[PDB]
Amino acid sequence: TLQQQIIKALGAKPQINAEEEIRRSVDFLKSYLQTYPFIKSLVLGISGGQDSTLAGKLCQMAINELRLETGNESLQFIAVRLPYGVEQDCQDAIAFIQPDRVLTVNIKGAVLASEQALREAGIELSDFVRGNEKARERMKAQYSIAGMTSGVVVGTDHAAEAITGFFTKYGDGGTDINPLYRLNKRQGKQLLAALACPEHLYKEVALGVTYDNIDDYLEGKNVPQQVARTIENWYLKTEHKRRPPITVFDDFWKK
Repeated sequence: TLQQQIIKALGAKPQINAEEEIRRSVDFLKSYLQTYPFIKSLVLGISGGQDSTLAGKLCQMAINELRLETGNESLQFIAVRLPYGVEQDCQDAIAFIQPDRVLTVNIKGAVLASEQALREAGIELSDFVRGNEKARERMKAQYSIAGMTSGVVVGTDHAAEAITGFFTKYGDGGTDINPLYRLNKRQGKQLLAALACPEHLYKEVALGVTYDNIDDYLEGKNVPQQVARTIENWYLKTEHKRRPPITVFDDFWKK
């Protein structure tokens, strides 16, 4: 069936062991850095939300352990705040993560400059498109930081996000390594609880579809048709976001 097909493609499980999933993610990160010693830092955008908070914590843990185990003092996790102009959640998240370094980059300036250039070309942007322009400017900022700190960009993509395709292509979807991929929303909360994360930091979507509906679907449970049909529509429509650029050899988009 289609639902069973999505589950397999995203690697989602009905239930997970928090401790085990924390470990899988941390060792994954550690193993990656050890395989490429020229990499010295992990860069992640901090928004104050559940996903980046969990990802941030896992990154700092990987760096902390590597330092102790290898004595390499130059490794560092860099948390980046990317406000649009102008935040207690961010502050609380940072306090919980305790990153080696925090950078704040205001993207408003760049976005307005891009729009002015477009305006002079005769194109006025809509709020919808502007939202994507922001996500992409944040992607540029993180890659520029990574470019100057021998780092890789860490993403927060996970099962409950990948299924709906609700992320900007080459925006927040533009990353190097995604330690959360396979987990649904509630399972993310589970890991945060096991890490003793402040509660208010992790405790819907659209068209009357809630994360619970999405997670239930991802966990292999039965959900109302109207819900399951909407979820499956989003999936099929956003397949191009989960794949490399289309070439004459692809067929997933045919018919």
